[PDB]
Amino acid sequence: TTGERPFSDIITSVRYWVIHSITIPALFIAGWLFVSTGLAYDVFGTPRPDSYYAQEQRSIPLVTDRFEAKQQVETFLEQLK
Amino acid sequence: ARRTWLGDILRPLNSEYGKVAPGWGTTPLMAVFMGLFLVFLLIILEIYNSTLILDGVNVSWKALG
Amino acid sequence: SEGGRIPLWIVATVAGMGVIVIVGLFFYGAYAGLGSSL
Amino acid sequence: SYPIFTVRWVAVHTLAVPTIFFLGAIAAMQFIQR
Amino acid sequence: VSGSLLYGNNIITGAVVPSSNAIGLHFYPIWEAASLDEWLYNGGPYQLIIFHFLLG
Amino acid sequence: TITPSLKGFFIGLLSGAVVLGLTFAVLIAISQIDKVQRS
Amino acid sequence: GLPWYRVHTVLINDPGRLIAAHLMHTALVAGWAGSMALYELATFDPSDPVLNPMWRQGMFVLPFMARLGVTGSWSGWSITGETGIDPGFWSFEGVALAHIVLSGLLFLAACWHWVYWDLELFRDPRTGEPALDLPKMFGIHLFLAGLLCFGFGAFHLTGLFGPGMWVSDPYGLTGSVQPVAPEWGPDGFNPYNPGGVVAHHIAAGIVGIIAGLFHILVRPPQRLYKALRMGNIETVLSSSIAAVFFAAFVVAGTMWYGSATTPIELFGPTRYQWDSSYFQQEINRRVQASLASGATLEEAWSAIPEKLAFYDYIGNNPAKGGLFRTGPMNKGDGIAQAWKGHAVFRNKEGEELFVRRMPAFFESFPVILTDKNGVVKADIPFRRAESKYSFEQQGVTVSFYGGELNGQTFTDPPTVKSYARKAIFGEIFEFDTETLNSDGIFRTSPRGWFTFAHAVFALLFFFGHIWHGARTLFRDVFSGIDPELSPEQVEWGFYQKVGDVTTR
Amino acid sequence: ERGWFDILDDWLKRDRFVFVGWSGILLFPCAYLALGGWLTGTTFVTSWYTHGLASSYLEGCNFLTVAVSTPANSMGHSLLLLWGPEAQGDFTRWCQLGGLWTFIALHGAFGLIGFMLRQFEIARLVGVRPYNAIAFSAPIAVFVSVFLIYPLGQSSWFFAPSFGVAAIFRFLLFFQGFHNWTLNPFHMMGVAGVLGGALLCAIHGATVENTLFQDGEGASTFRAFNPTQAEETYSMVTANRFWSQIFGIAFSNKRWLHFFMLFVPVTGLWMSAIGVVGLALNLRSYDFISQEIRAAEDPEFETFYTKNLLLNEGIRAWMAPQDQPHENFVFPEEVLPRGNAL
Amino acid sequence: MEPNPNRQPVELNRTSLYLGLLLILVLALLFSSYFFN
Amino acid sequence: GTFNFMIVFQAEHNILMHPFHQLGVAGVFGGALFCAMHGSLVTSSLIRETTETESANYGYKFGQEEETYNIVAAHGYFGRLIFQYASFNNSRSLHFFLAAWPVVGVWFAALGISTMAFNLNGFNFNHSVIDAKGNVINTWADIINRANLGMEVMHERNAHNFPLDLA
Amino acid sequence: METITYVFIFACIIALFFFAIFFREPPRIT
Ligand code: CLA
Ligand code: CLA
Ligand code: CLA
Ligand code: CLA
Ligand code: CLA
Ligand code: CLA
Ligand SMILES: CC1=C(/C=C/C(C)=C/C=C/C(C)=C/C=C/C=C(C)/C=C/C=C(C)/C=C/C2=C(C)CCCC2(C)C)C(C)(C)CCC1
Ligand SMILES: CC1=C(/C=C/C(C)=C/C=C/C(C)=C\C=C\C=C(C)\C=C\C=C(C)\C=C\C2=C(C)CCCC2(C)C)C(C)(C)CCC1
Ligand SMILES: CC1=C(/C=C/C(C)=C/C=C/C(C)=C\C=C\C=C(C)\C=C\C=C(C)\C=C\C2=C(C)CCCC2(C)C)C(C)(C)CCC1
Ligand SMILES: [Ca+2]
Ligand SMILES: [Ca+2]
Ligand SMILES: [Cl-]
Ligand SMILES: [Fe+2]
Ligand SMILES: [Mg+2]
Repeated sequence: TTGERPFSDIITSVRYWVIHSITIPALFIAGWLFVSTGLAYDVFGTPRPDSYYAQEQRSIPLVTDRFEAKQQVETFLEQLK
Repeated sequence: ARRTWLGDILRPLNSEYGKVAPGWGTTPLMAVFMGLFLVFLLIILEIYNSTLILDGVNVSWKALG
Repeated sequence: SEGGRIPLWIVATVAGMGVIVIVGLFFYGAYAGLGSSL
Repeated sequence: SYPIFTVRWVAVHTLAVPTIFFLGAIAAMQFIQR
Repeated sequence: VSGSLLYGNNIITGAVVPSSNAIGLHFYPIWEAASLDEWLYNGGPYQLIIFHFLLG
Repeated sequence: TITPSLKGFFIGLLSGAVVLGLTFAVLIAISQIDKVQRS
Repeated sequence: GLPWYRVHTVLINDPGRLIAAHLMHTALVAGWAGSMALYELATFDPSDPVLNPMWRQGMFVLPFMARLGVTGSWSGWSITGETGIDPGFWSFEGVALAHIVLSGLLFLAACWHWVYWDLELFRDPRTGEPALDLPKMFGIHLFLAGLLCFGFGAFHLTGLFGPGMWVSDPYGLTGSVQPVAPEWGPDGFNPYNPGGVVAHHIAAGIVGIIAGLFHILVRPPQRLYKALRMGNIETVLSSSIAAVFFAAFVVAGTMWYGSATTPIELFGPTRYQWDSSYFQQEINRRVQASLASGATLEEAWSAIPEKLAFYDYIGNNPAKGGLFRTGPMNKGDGIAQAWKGHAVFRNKEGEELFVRRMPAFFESFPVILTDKNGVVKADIPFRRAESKYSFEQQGVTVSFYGGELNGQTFTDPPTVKSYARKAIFGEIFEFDTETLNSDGIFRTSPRGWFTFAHAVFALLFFFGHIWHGARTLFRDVFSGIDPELSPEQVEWGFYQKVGDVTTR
Repeated sequence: ERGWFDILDDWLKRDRFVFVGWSGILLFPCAYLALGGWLTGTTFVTSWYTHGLASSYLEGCNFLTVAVSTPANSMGHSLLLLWGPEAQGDFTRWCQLGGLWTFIALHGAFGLIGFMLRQFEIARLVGVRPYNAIAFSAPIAVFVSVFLIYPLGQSSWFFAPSFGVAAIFRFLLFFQGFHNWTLNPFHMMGVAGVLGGALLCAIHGATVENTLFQDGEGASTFRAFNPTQAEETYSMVTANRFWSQIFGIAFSNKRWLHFFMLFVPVTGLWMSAIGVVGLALNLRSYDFISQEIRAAEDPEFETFYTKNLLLNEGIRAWMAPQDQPHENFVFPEEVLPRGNAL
Repeated sequence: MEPNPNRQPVELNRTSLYLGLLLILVLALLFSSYFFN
Repeated sequence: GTFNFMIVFQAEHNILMHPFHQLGVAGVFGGALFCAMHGSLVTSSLIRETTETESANYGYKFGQEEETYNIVAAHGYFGRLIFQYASFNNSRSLHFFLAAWPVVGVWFAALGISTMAFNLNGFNFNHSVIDAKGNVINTWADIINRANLGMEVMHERNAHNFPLDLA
Repeated sequence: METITYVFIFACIIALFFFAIFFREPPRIT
């Protein structure tokens, strides 16, 4: 043994579960709201199901310039009206 | 072992086997040069890569003429 | 605080059921909403 | 008798905290409709 | 399909070619053919080889 | 002249120096606080 | 006895025979250089620098000789296409011969160091045992390397005392050996600026001199001496192998992407010049400038140099080859004889049509023609029964401007299709496929082969480095671990610090 | 000597549950960021702007189809640093441009270096020979060759494998259709080494497990072993006679057996690495010229090689327009290669 | 001349011979197709 | 011909997208990993019985009773490389794992082929992802699909008279 | 010539099998 508290002791202890019956569900709910509020989409720039294409467009918004790529993308996002 | 004229001339350049400077000696200075060299490779890399773009530095066959 | 209060076989059974539930939810989600092909 | 905050503890949580966050996120994702 | 060395294959391209689709799952031993020339045309070696192999 | 990308380069360099710096500082601190027992 | 893969280890403690072995090696490499150069001169046709330059002929060492200023033969020709030049002794032949003689002299020296291995020079005067003081050898060698680097940059490359180096226009049309002044500004780190190469060798040269003096005069720290086992020559082997694979990946990269030391007239064009249609853009620029100044279409295209059109042809793309497709590019598509001229496609309505070019990725590629806006107007169909775009339906025609076919128009679908098939490759050329029994399948250039070989060897030297670093650092345990190794040294918690007995 | 360095060394090399080491300083952040980047990307990040693909659970992908996809072809080989000239410090745009790909590839790489250094460090401290690290050189050669050298020889990071299950399958089929990669003898050696390593793993495990000495009364024989026992747990003599009579040859030397077990998969992976490096330059084993000359003159001449080339031609034409969107391929129905009916 | 003491005998046992011949022959069988091309 | 069989199989069954073949891959890749691993650790823990001018193999003599490496040291290494309880201290358990992993995996590969033999095929996520309008949003699965289509349409180019390949 | 070569190499391999089995160095317990 290397000196740290054994895992079976910790996770069979009451205190561990007092702490984690709070912290685990809290994290779970936080992830949930991260998606459900739509925040994930905004942070990562992932299209919502209605933001992949303009209404009549069938062409992929493929990035075609290395150094103006940011601008190209912004223009693509603008063209979603 | 065989001695030779040239062997006698070069003897001192190979007579200090095992000889060390005390402790860490010049290690920190070396370390500074390593940091600077790392930074240099990083610079020339990013120039070549066009991640670092410098005025008058046109990374292309069309560099001048 | 005291090690041993909540028996290890219960912790394992509950955690395991949790895993079954969450994975089960992901498999449900394969048939509904995005990625469902519908 | 035993320390609490060890290297092992940090390592465990660097993996475990985001894992639960992400599992929660994906769970939420199963209910998104086009 | 040419599978053999003498008929223009090297080690990488070469094969003993599978029996004819016309045979299907029919058992095609040498003696069911009117000739060895026929047996070879229809890929009897494949069947003889794979069955003896699998048994072995 | 300092182009936007040279500024970017400097930002990356600083970011790296910060990461490694805070890292070694913390590790040194911890090593000093938590010495091995000898003899 | 010794296992086979260890036979050379007898040299580890035999500096004289190790030196002998290095001499043999050096002799072998130099003999190779000589033999390769002679073979290349014996097969090389200097008659057409335009369409049959060295890089089409599988020349490998010839371009490196040219790169540093050897451009002529004693027989009177030059790789730039001049006649009646006297190159002096330092023709390609002179280089080869010099290398052969060097090789030989190194062989004899190898023999001397092998027989007379037991020189007092190689013995530690205090212990009488064989020993090499590697840190100081390093300093001496570093100093010499430095002097040589400096002198190379300052004298050879500047032309101050030397020929200079190969430099060219951006499109590899007018290359020659020129003196090059060092670039001391930021553009010196531009891979495409040669002056950067000169400044590099001069400055790095001085740095090598200084660091070398430093290494002659200043002993290693005890801590570094012990940590890197600097008394063990194998450590030097390990780190040297590491530096060498590093350098090899570097020359591989600059070969593949192109640089001022990897010029297209010596090694061929890059795959990327094809990717961005670099020569096509320049050709079009020149043609447009020609039309703008009042030239006819025919005149405008005839003014395009054949060499430039040849660079705009995928057969010269180094990314079109095959690993077992051996030899010169000429063995494949043939010896290029002439540009046919620019093929222009048109349909029955007279709209200009454009063939979709084959990307390097595709061994085969369909034939597709679009209008200037990329709308499909014609193709060579696979299934015909529902074809709507056949050249026959669309009455596709082709007219040639410039080259051998200048002014001609073909309207019969078979011929127009043939030229379209060739047009996917870009500009179309006449080839001699008979002389070499060319088989018609693209081969890579010396650029591709160099890049391949060096990337591979570099990658294997990564293993070499790993292996020898391990041997250096684990010398104590390479016949096996301590038979008296205590289980407590490996049982958890017994020591607070792994492997440290003083921490029970 | 007892300065801060040696004290730091002391703490770093403490015998704890998860060893850290000097190697840990490189390994752990880099491995953590690599893994984290992969999970983050696979959960939340699109490939719409780089590939015209969905690639996250958020978009409806599953574990099999999610990926962190390569950057757009137009990015070339940009390191694509967050603070680089493309993204200009904007994390969202950086995500949308595929910055996470280069993030994962490069941190992955420094991470593997950290792992191998770790193997070395621990080997030195424990007093074993560092063959585990040496064997680990093979995974690295594969990673470096496939994820770095390969795309660097091509047009851009775009054509590297994307970090995703399905993305990886696509990468395999691409290599078939374009490189005819199965035909490459370096790949064939890779295969032989993988299948050979698995064979040796299975056959040695089964052989040890079936020549055990009876060292306990239990019918479950696992307890009848003690880590510290001097004696061999299985009969080498019996194993040898068995295989000698069954297969014709057999091991008689355990040290050789195990070195061979090191040698085979490692050498295989390394060979494969060499082949893929070749593919970086399209220097393929695509064809046999003799085959082509014969088939071109003789339309009755057919081999499995020619059949596979037809397959290859199909893959290339049918997958290319969507797989390589930057080329703006439009292949009319009539040009698509097809056999009868299908 | 006074003999060199660094000399070592060299060995290849039979098992090693068989292994080497196997390696070389099978490699040749593999690559031969490509050499003939 | 083997490669042919493989390519056509991918076309007709999407074997790559079949979990049993993926299990086959974890199996053979894993088998190799563990083979190299075991090889390396055992080689790493050979007891010094030889000199540097001779092969370490001569340190083991055929049929000797004593083990030729130190498993406690091996375990000491590998247990620190990952963490203690992720390492085998039991040679019988370790070798059983070595037997079982590739064998079970390859059983699954074999069963993959054996079940795709009856046309229960790989996962089909073609057009699984759809936007708000109903536009198809390609995934990597769909690019795979395009490759499969190429394979499908070109193979046995003269064998089909009818539009579907039903066997 | 190709065919001759391939078959030659193969035959060399089978003969090698033969020698490797029946004419191996015998394993001896020390
Ligand atoms: C030691 C562990 C480690 C390592 C090896 C890396 C390595 C890498 N990371 Mg980093 N990363 C790490 C930890 C690490 N990371 C951590 C913990 C985080 C969380 C904050 C990140 C977050 C991160 C991000 C967000 C990103 C990276 C990226 C990068 C890459 C480029 C970094 C660079 O350009 O720095 C340059 C700086 C140095 C090399 C330091 C030089 C130090 C010298 C010796 C001292 C000189 C500095 C001097 C004092 C400054 C004076 C300047 C003055 C003149 C103005 C690189 C592959 C990028 C990437 O991968 O993009 C694809 C990227 O976007 N990393
Ligand atoms: C005696 C002097 C001499 C001269 C004048 C030449 C000249 C010539 N030889 Mg060379 N050659 C020589 C000796 C010489 N050789 C010897 C002794 C050998 C045997 C090893 C060879 C083997 C050789 C071969 C195999 C080949 C040549 C070739 C050539 C020609 C092109 C050279 C070139 O491309 O170099 C390139 C050299 C470098 C790029 C040197 C790199 C230096 C590294 C990076 C140094 C790193 C270590 C250093 C200590 C780092 C610190 C530096 C410090 C300053 C900071 C050229 C005509 C080529 C030729 O075309 O064949 C016909 C060719 O292929 N030579
Ligand atoms: C840096 C090394 C190098 C490079 C880049 C070149 C490049 C060039 N050579 Mg030169 N050549 C070289 C070294 C090199 N050569 C050497 C050392 C020799 C002396 C033998 C020659 C002799 C030579 C001749 C005689 C000729 C060339 C020609 C040419 C060109 C044709 C290339 C060719 O067809 O490749 C073919 C490459 C291959 C088929 C790849 C070989 C791969 C091997 C067989 C792999 C071996 C695998 C191994 C056994 C596996 C072990 C596994 C084990 C560890 C388990 C080409 C430009 C030709 C040319 O056109 O010149 C005018 C020409 O005729 N070369
Ligand atoms: C300058 C580079 C260099 C040097 C000086 C050495 C030197 C040494 N290494 Mg080597 N090594 C290197 C690079 C280098 N290595 C690299 C890059 C690798 C990775 C591929 C290795 C891998 C390696 C291993 C795995 C081993 C060594 C060992 C040895 C030692 C004995 C060599 C011997 O007896 O072989 C005798 C060799 C033969 C009798 C025939 C070899 C035939 C080769 C495989 C094929 C033909 C090669 C061809 C002639 C060379 C062309 C030149 C090439 C550069 C293109 C020796 C001290 C051995 C050792 O440590 O023993 C204690 C050992 O086990 N090395
Ligand atoms: C898998 C990779 C790997 C591994 C396992 C080793 C392992 C070994 N090497 Mg190293 N080595 C490597 C790669 C590797 N090397 C590379 C790529 C080089 C460059 C030439 C070297 C150069 C080298 C030398 C010169 C020496 C060693 C030595 C050694 C040994 C001692 C350990 C040490 O020195 O580490 C060295 C430390 C590292 C490899 C870690 C470097 C981490 C860097 C600094 C992070 C940089 C971050 C970067 C700036 C971010 C920007 C990225 C950019 C793309 C944007 C050991 C056997 C020594 C030896 O053999 O002694 C007997 C020795 O003298 N190695
Ligand atoms: C018998 C069938 C067969 C076999 C045995 C193989 C086996 C091989 N093929 Mg494959 N291949 C096949 C058929 C087959 N192939 C077919 C039919 C095709 C279609 C043409 C391909 C196409 C193909 C390609 C295109 C490639 C391969 C590759 C390889 C090799 C993969 C080696 C590997 O482990 O890399 C796995 C990766 C590594 C070892 C890198 C390091 C990995 C690190 C250590 C991972 C660390 C993970 C970390 C702990 C976190 C995990 C997090 C978790 C959440 C995931 C190997 C030789 C590759 C190869 O050749 O590489 C050189 C490759 O590029 N093959
Ligand atoms: C990138 C980013 C970075 C970093 C970040 C990070 C670091 C994060 C982390 C995070 C992570 C770390 C993630 C999480 C996770 C996991 C998940 C995502 C979930 C899961 C699980 C599972 C699902 C399981 C299941 C299965 C299997 C697998 C096993 C067993 C069986 C079963 C069925 C159970 C930063 C920010 C700096 C900046 C830039 C960006
Ligand atoms: C511990 C273990 C763990 C976990 C496990 C688990 C989590 C599992 C489970 C399960 C569970 C979760 C429990 C159970 C079972 C159930 C049953 C079996 C019952 C019975 C029922 C019936 C029989 C009845 C029916 C009837 C009729 C029929 C109709 C109507 C009415 C009724 C309903 C009544 C693990 C593995 C991780 C590890 C190891 C150990
Ligand atoms: C002695 C004497 C003499 C003579 C010298 C001579 C007669 C010359 C030589 C030398 C020689 C004339 C020889 C040589 C060189 C060559 C070699 C050394 C090469 C090698 C090759 C290699 C090594 C490669 C390998 C390869 C293969 C084959 C295939 C592919 C892959 C590779 C690349 C790997 C004199 C008068 C000077 C005077 C002094 C002394
Ligand atoms: Ca809706
Ligand atoms: Ca002919
Ligand atoms: Cl087929
Ligand atoms: Fe074993
Ligand atoms: Mg769903």
